[PDB]
Amino acid sequence: SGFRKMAFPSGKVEGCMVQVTCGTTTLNGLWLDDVVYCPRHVICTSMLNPNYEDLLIRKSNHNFLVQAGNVQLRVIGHSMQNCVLKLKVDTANPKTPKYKFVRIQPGQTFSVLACYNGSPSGVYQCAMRPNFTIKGSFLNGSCGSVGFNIDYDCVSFCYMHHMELPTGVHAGTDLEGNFYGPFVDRQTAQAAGTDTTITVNVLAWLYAAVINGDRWFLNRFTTTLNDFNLVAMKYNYEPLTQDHVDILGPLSAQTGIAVLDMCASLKELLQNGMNGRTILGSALLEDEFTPFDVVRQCSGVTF
Amino acid sequence: SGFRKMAFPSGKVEGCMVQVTCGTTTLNGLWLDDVVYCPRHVICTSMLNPNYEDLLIRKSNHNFLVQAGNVQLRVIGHSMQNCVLKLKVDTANPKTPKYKFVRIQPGQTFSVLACYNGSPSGVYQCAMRPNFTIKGSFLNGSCGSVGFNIDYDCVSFCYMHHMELPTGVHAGTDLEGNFYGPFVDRQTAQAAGTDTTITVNVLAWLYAAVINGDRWFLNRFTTTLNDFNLVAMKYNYEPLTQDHVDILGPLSAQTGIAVLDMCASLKELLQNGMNGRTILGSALLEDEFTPFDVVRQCSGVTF
Ligand SMILES: *[C@](O)(C(=O)NCc1ccccc1)[C@H](C[C@@H]1CCNC1=O)NC(=O)[C@H](CC1CC1)n1cccc(NC(=O)OC(C)(C)C)c1=O
Ligand SMILES: *[C@](O)(C(=O)NCc1ccccc1)[C@H](C[C@@H]1CCNC1=O)NC(=O)[C@H](CC1CC1)n1cccc(NC(=O)OC(C)(C)C)c1=O
Repeated sequence: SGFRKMAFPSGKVEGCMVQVTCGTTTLNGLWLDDVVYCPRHVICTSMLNPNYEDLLIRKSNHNFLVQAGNVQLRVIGHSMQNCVLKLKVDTANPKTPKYKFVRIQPGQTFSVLACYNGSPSGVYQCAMRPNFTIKGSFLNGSCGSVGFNIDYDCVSFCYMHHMELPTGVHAGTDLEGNFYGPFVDRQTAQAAGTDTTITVNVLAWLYAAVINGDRWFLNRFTTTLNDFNLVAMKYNYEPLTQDHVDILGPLSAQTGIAVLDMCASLKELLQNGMNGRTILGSALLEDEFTPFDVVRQCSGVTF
Repeated sequence: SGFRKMAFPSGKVEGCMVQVTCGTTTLNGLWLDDVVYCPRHVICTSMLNPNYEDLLIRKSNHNFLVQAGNVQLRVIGHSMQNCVLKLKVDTANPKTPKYKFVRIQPGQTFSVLACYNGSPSGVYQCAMRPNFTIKGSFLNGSCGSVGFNIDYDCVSFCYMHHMELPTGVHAGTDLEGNFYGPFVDRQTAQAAGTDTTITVNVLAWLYAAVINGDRWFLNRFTTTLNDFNLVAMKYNYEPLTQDHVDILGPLSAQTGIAVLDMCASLKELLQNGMNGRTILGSALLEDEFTPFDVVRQCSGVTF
């Protein structure tokens, strides 16, 4: 038993991490087969309004210093993939895992391997927020650090780090170089929109608390999907859908507590607070665990 | 910027993890050079009051099934090291990192690589509590999962998992097989003692909040080490020492806030609560970040 914010084991990703330098700019790259992926802004030098097309036409293969430990990698081709650069190199990464590029949805979680100069510093879990930001831990040099999920032996890469927004939250792309959210890889006035609480996740985490013997917030009441959503909206909670109710099925079954019964507990925590009590060691309602995360950790699925 | 519960990259440990079976009992082992370490209780079968000396005398090398992926490992020697078993095997782990066995102190943090059947499931950070338990996430089969720190390229192994106590907290040994706390690898009446809050860690985390621009709890007041400890004791907080004050030095310098000034903020949070506000996204005072953890993550030290 017990319930922790758990990241995927990072080894498979650590073996893909390289350093990419243009001029005085160093950041991280991801080396899979004979390609290195990094943020295209590695090629910026002065950048309120740069033209990346121009900047990339003016680069040559030999301008890109790529380092895998010591072993320098020779770049033999380059191309822009939206906001990512694909650096074709002369050698296929022998440590390349089974992998795929997947875009995630707001509410889904992934592990981040925070890297500096191609070197892994640490691993943590976060969620894609409803406003397409992530609440990460990123300093100067973390650009190109990636977010990922693991299923069996297969790494699903879902995020590459690009920037910090004024509120201290983070924005990036999928590995096809397409931004999550209305953000651009330029210095502009851009700010995170208003964020909401991921309702289905809070419900998953209340199920986790029950599976772990934290039961104090449970009540005999049930509510309707509509009367619940009436209260949720009031507190800046995402609407809950029949699809969400269906996804919470396995946890409903494991605990024998109907989803709409748990929604009655959530409505009451939203109206009355926790009255100086905690749930799974937290004094606030946690929303960065998906239904899958709770099943994975309360069942002991390995990779 | 940002501040997250960050684990060490786990790759170096993932390559050491093996499966160990005696009879119907399977758990995890740690394979370094030509030795596999696991909990000695792998040899129990019926165990209110077993004699392990007897149990081990009656085992043979061929009774121990050791599996590194598929590749079965041939056991050519065995011996008991306190509550750990050392299984001498015919082949040195080619993935053996630079490593050492270090015992940690209550208040210190480490990463856990939770494993099932020799396979890594996930990685999270926790602290050795003042009562020598850890608040982990462990199910049937997690025994032999290890706790570790990384410095440069060197893995300091500090914990091996053995059991869950009645309150849903976890107990284990160092890698020399010596228990943390007054616990034994038998079924008995044993329970965690009363736990305390790790004061020096709460202060480190308030420094982290300041470095991240969370400043609302700061005040113009200072307090004495003695008048602080008078309030702390009242709230089940560990006493703070001049050594603790000296360890918080670098964070004092970085923020220009004297330790005893921060203690005035902590005294006020203890007497008045947070008044429905949060610090680094928490509604309670966090005590599982060491001064080192805050410097490591607010400076971007890699491994
Ligand atoms: C990324 O470029 C990076 O890590 N680059 C390598 C590097 C940078 C600086 C010094 C040495 C090496 C960073 C990652 C950032 C740094 C701070 N935290 C992060 O997550 N990304 C940027 O600096 C990013 C590049 C833009 C997308 C093309 N960028 C540029 C300019 C401004 C900001 N942010 C900003 O102004 O935020 C506030 C909070 C307002 C200070 C930015 O992220
Ligand atoms: C460990 O032995 C293990 O993982 N063994 C392999 C295995 C066990 C069961 C089924 C298949 C394979 C476990 C780890 C435990 C399991 C649950 N959470 C954990 O952290 N350790 C034990 O089971 C431990 C062995 C004792 C030290 C020699 N043990 C034995 C008996 C009782 C308990 N705990 C217990 O009763 O806790 C409560 C909360 C009271 C149920 C125990 O941990």
